[PDB]
Amino acid sequence: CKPNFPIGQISENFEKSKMAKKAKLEKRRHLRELRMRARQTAIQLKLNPDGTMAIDEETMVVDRHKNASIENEYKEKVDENPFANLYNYGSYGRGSYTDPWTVEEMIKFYKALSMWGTDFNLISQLYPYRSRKQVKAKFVNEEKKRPILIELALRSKLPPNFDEYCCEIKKNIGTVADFNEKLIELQNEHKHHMKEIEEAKNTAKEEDQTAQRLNDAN
Amino acid sequence: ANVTRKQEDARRNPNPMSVKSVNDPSQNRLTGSLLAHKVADEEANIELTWAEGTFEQFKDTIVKE
Repeated sequence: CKPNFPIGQISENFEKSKMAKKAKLEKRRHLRELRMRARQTAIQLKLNPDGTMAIDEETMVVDRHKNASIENEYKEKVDENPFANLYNYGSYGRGSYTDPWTVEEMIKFYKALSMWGTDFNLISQLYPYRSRKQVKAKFVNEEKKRPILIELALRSKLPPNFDEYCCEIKKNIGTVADFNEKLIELQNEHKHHMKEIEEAKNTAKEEDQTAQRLNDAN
Repeated sequence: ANVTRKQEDARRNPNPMSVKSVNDPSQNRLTGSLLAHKVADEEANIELTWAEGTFEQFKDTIVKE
């Protein structure tokens, strides 16, 4: 009769303890559903025969709750069992579980670590929905387990096997534009629009000076 | 007779902007008795063609059991 799970007597009111444990199986499971698919009201009026072109009393003001009411109505209605909202030390905290890395992504990583020295800025976009923090945690990870390939990444300071020319442009095909000076020309447009604004502002400053002098003499 | 008298008040004494607001759940609006007087002064007039017939109303009732 081990200390792990003997069924041994009356055990009253465990049907909600059982099913909420069974219901947590799917709450963790549909997190795995979403990860794999991630990879891939003016004023109104009226025509009254008595009073033509009359304004109505009710639409003068807005309720601000009826548009919130319909938003609430197509929401899920759940009956709370006190065992669902269980909290532990791992609650209301940072972080998540990173997807364990693949051999497909290794050849996208070590070649990026062979060409560049260690440049986490552009690796972060290469892995489209991965973040800056855990690729740095992978960098410290691969020192400990494979201590010899980070040496080979350091030692190779030359053009590698020249297959990366597509991988040069595989990064450069997303939104093809000369960013070295296309960033300049719309920034020039940004200050051009501002150069309108002071002209629209300072001519509005001088119209104040002519009117406030006119009623002084009046 | 006091409508023209009220009209002539501000003509001898002439001495002198409709933007939305929000219904607040700590404020109330007029309803019930006084709201029914606001709706009973402005509605359609009907000038009735007053007649005195009623034998059409009589025999239509007689022929029905």
